[PDB]
Amino acid sequence: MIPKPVVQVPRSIKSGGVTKWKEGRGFSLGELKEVGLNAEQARLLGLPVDTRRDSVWPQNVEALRKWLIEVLEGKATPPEPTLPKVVKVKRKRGRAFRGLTSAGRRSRGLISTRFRETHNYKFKKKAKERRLKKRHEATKGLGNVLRISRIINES
Amino acid sequence: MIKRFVITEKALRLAERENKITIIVERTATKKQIADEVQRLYNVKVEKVNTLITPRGEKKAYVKLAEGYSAMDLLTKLGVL
Amino acid sequence: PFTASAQPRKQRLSLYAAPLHLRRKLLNAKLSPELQKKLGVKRLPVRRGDTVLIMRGDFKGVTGKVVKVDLKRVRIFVEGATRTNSRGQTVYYPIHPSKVMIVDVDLSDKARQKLIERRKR
Amino acid sequence: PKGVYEGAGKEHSCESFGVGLGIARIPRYKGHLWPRGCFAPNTRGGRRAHPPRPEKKLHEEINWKEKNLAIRSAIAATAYKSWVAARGHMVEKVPSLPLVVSGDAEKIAKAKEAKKLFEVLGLWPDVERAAEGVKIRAGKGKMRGRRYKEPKSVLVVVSELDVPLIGAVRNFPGVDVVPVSHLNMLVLAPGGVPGRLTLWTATAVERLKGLFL
Amino acid sequence: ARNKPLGKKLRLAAALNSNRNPPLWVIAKTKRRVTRSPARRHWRRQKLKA
Amino acid sequence: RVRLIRGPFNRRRPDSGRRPKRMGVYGITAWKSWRQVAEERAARKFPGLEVLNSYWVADDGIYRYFEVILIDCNQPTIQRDPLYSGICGREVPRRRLARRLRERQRKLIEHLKKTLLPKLKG
RNA sequence: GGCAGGCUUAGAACCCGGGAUCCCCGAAUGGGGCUUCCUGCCGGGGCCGAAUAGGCCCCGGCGCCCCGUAAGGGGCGGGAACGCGGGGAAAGGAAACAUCUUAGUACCCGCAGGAAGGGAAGCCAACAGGGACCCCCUGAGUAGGGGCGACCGAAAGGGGGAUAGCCCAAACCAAAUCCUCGCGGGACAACCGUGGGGAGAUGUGGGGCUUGGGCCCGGGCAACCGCCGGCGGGCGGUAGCCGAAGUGGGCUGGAAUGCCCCGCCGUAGAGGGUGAUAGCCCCGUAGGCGAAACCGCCCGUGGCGGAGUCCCGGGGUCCCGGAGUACCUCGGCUUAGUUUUGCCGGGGGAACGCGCCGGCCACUGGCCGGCAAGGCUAAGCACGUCCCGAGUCCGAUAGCGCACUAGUA
RNA sequence: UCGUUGCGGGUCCGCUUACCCGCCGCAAGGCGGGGACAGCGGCAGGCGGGCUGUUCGGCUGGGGCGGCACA
Ligand SMILES: [Mg+2]
Ligand SMILES: [Mg+2]
Ligand SMILES: [Mg+2]
Ligand SMILES: [Mg+2]
Ligand SMILES: [Mg+2]
Ligand SMILES: [Mg+2]
Ligand SMILES: [Mg+2]
Ligand SMILES: [Mg+2]
Ligand SMILES: [Mg+2]
Ligand SMILES: [Mg+2]
Ligand SMILES: [Mg+2]
Ligand SMILES: [Mg+2]
Ligand SMILES: [Mg+2]
Ligand SMILES: [Mg+2]
Ligand SMILES: [Mg+2]
Ligand SMILES: [Mg+2]
Ligand SMILES: [Mg+2]
Ligand SMILES: [Mg+2]
Ligand SMILES: [Mg+2]
Ligand SMILES: [Mg+2]
Ligand SMILES: [Mg+2]
Ligand SMILES: [Mg+2]
Ligand SMILES: [Mg+2]
Ligand SMILES: [Mg+2]
Ligand SMILES: [Mg+2]
Ligand SMILES: [Mg+2]
Ligand SMILES: [Mg+2]
Repeated sequence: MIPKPVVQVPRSIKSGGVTKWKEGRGFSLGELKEVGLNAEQARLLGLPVDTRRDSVWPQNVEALRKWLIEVLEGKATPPEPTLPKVVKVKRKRGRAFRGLTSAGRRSRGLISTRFRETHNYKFKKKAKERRLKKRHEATKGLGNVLRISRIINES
Repeated sequence: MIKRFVITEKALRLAERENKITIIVERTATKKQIADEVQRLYNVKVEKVNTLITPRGEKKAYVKLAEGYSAMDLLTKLGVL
Repeated sequence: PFTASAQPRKQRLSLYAAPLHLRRKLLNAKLSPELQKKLGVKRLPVRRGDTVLIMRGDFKGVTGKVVKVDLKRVRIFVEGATRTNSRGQTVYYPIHPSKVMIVDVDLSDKARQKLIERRKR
Repeated sequence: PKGVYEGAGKEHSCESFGVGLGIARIPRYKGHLWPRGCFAPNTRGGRRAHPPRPEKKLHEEINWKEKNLAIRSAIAATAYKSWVAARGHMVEKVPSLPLVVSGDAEKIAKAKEAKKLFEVLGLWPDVERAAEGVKIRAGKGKMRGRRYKEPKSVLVVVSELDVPLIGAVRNFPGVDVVPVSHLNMLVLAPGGVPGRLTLWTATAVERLKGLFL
Repeated sequence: ARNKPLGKKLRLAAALNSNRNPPLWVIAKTKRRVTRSPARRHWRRQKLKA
Repeated sequence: RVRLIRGPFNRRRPDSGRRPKRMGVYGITAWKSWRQVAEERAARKFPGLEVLNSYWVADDGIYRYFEVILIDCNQPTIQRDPLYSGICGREVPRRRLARRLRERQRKLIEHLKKTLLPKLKG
């Protein structure tokens, strides 16, 4: 069984000191250096590698050492390498007309802010929510109805 | 190019009296094409070609043969009579 | 190839709109036990020139030679299952192939022996 | 989920022509068919007023603990002769309820052998009841694929999936066969009524002690 | 009109060809089920928009 | 080189009924920039070519000048360019990448069996 | 569902795959088009004719804008819905109404794909740490916006689906490069040799991509990175083939599948047909087998190229690191973004790694996090013309407007 | 008023190449006049029913005028 990296959930000020663990994106470069591989070797072996992470967790190191020992002793089959196996690039037609050049990206706001925070994204998201009648868009005026009802029932 | 022959009363009278054959041909055929087609297919000499387009959308040609060939005889030869 | 859907509308649509090469399968009829022991097959498509025994209807028990097969209606005309119209002409009753049993096989067609060997295999 | 066409009865070019024409003020056809009524639920060809909506909630959710408690209650109901008879099973010939057979019965792989086992254990009369009580139901279900209404006869419980007894007994009329971990109310109480004629294997009875609890 | 264009004349010829009820043998073949044709018309009543 | 007129876009005064917020003209501009407008105009002039980028060059009182770079994706000299392949398309058969990656992985395990297993176990 | 005459056992009909034909208009493209038809020039051919004149007819070429040295190539139109960019209301609500909402909606213009868009930290956090992106559940109608009214309304974080990382420019070298064509070799390829032409010092190519690099030195291959899709094999799709057991005795009946009695199969009692209600009459079902041809996917193998570009160790403090950009101001649209969202227009307008950017008003100091203004990227997510399946759906005034020679008259 | 707006000489005078206007010319360019004004874009103030959206309360011996018996 290929191990999965364990990382700390970030301890927010709201939490007040309660900390928990989660599945990380990949093993750190320090953790991999602890066992004697770089990012290329680890990805060839099929491990998930997160070159961005700075932390080094001993549980991650122990799991890596154990699984690598099974792999080198032949009692385990590594998965396929964690590298791109396909290269599909489509011909681009009308990039200027669809606003995919640099000027179009700047006008759409992707240079300055995130895609989720751009205005076209907000428009599409609210349109989809209103069409499907999703979480908050199933009722219009839900907040005001809640406010008045809370006032009446908690007076 | 020739679709068929017209063997009506008017066509038979024209054949017997004026040495004319009446044919139904393609709507795009010209007088030159009709005359050459008649001469090639039947080996007669064409005197002149009059053409019209019927109200049912077909081109009808009155082919007057030269004065050595019989329209009635040619009709009997082809057996469309 | 005849629908595998369990819905009666799809079943009836497939049966009614089946092309001719599929409607040939609806002419299958049980062979007699003697023909089964002779040929090694249990069913064969009814063919003109076969002799069949009518197992149901007014003409039950009548054996005759199949004079005509209609693939479109999936019907067969059997000699003896006849009647007279108002003008005196004799007409055949259209019999479904599933209501007859084949007692004689018309095997003069080379393709029919191939079908027989395929079913006996 | 069931529904109608969302635009059904509503895509005609129609309009109310007001009062003064001596006719009722419902919407009517605009064109050559002018005085013909249109779009109202009381008009021929008009929209259906309150049709079924595909977003309607048909599922009645149940708490997991409540569902398991009901399953335990139904299993307890199978052990009584009175409940099974009240449901409508023939249990005169059965030696004892709760009815349990040895674990060797799971190796039977043929319908004839399974029928012999049912005959020797006294469940064949109930299977006969189902087979003779199949009927063509009244109404429009015949056109929609519900032509035959068949009774329930015997629920067979095996220890695990892929035992040959499942394929041996699954062709009997009204007989349901499930592994013990796949027990559910649909087989335990058909019609919403408790007490089903159940044949438990011994290994299934052992396996039951750690399930639905 | 006395003076016609050929396209309009050909469309009129198509209407003239199509204007006819189904044949009696077709009626007998269909067992009196096919009696009328949608292309049947009268010159004074139904007008082609040629 | 594309020359165009600067200023806000030609906003139209509505000729039908509007609420007062929707009747303004002056100061209302388009969400497109003149650079993207110039790119689209050059793309119209050169049909079938693809716009790669563009850059401002100069201004006068009335006009703004841009330079638009366009590529012909049907040219063999453009198809194989590592940058222009992102615009003109590029495919790699999966058998090539999968085979090479599998061979690399096999050789890496074989090497690590010698060079890393004793250090790992000790 | 008629009357004839034919085709077919020399193998038809029918089904599947591959071809041939394919009128005129139509992006329509030689030019016109108030009639889906008419007509021009050039080249070849035919006919009338005494003729080689003249005339008529047939066939082929001749649209605009572009790329390319040329040869040659590209765009145009369509598609039920979905996708991307732009322009952009009112009715209604607010119990009047203008800010507001409705709504960045209806609708319009433009542009793609089988999905699109997004995507690889000038990030988020808060001194503890996450670690590209999209989509789903939640955070949450919380923060916040708002005649603080109606009403509008996140994000971080957590749980999942899925998983993937790279390149261009520059530093340094300086034509070592690429395209095309002829010939010879080379799985029909890539590529190799050779010769001509085109691009290219206004820089082809090498190198480089945060685990920054260049530069210098040392050691080692498990080097690294690319090009072609030939050969073999497997699987699946586009027709099909096989597949158990009563047509038993009597009754009623025009006719039984019904009733009484008696047998049988069941991995098959899903369902339909047959002269009334059929597990065993038939099609089918459980289950199994299958393609000359075309198509798709996986596996093994095979041919070739590069400037060592790969890995490890040390040195450095020299070089490179994206502009009307960042930023300021005015007007406007938008946004939860509020002295604080994004963008467009007018005006002003940086620095350079000893630098620059961010950490909910501005500045200062500390601390923390990063490297904008260049390009790409599978998977996981939308839709329904179409194909398959299902149904506590309707059952001819119902259900789609259309169960039918309905988008028809 | 900001920009377009440049070149000289002492806020003013001059110049032309900008820019504008007309003539000739297929075009290339030439001629003449004006000239950093004008025109043009942004911002700001004034006039502005030319055009867009709205509001023109209630009680009431029917509505209106009146009154406020509207606090
Ligand atoms: Mg809301
Ligand atoms: Mg004439
Ligand atoms: Mg309806
Ligand atoms: Mg309910
Ligand atoms: Mg009824
Ligand atoms: Mg009239
Ligand atoms: Mg309004
Ligand atoms: Mg044309
Ligand atoms: Mg298009
Ligand atoms: Mg509404
Ligand atoms: Mg209102
Ligand atoms: Mg109003
Ligand atoms: Mg995609
Ligand atoms: Mg994409
Ligand atoms: Mg909104
Ligand atoms: Mg270079
Ligand atoms: Mg069969
Ligand atoms: Mg059978
Ligand atoms: Mg940078
Ligand atoms: Mg009725
Ligand atoms: Mg109807
Ligand atoms: Mg001025
Ligand atoms: Mg001004
Ligand atoms: Mg007014
Ligand atoms: Mg008022
Ligand atoms: Mg009043
Ligand atoms: Mg008053």
